[PDB]
Amino acid sequence: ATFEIVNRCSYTVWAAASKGDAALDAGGRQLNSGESWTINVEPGTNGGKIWARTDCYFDDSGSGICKTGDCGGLLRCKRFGRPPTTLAEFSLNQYGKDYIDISNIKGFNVPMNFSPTTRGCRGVRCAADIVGQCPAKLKAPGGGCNDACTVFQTSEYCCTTGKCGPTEYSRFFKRLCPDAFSYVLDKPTTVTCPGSSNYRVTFCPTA
Repeated sequence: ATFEIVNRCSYTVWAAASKGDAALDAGGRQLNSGESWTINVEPGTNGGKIWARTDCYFDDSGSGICKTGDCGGLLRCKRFGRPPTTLAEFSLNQYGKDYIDISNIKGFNVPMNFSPTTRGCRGVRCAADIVGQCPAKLKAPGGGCNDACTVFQTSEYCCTTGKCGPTEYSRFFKRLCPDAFSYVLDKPTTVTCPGSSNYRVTFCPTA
């Protein structure tokens, strides 16, 4: 499966691709406005995540800081980015099928469009201006909009035992972005796609 990552945002983003334990292809690249970054994700990839890191600085070695989505300080990510981050989550080749979705479970930082380039399935979009309408407590001082579990650390927001339900802060992400996951046990908006499909992740699709 080939993923094309496009930065349509006016500002520079540092795209990142990782499955938590290892990197996906390069695992991270600076994306100027309008730049497209093509990566090859190995088939059978389970639980891969693509997100955008904003306001990043890096030395020649590749170690630096990001205001949102920093993955241990490295340009090329080996683990998942730190909240808040809009997440494009995909599981490839799962019994002859592919599974994609966009998640606000870890907050929000950049509007995202996750669409398949090949025929078969529909794409997901979370392009609502969540940061502007972000509630006061969920506001991350370094940009973006945090989730509830990151801010408050309670069994209800975090769904530790998988018995939680919707809250104030989950319904906020749900009302702005209906097509994305607001919390762990949210009704699945995951789109099923033909196996071995190709995708495109776009930051700021509407603008």
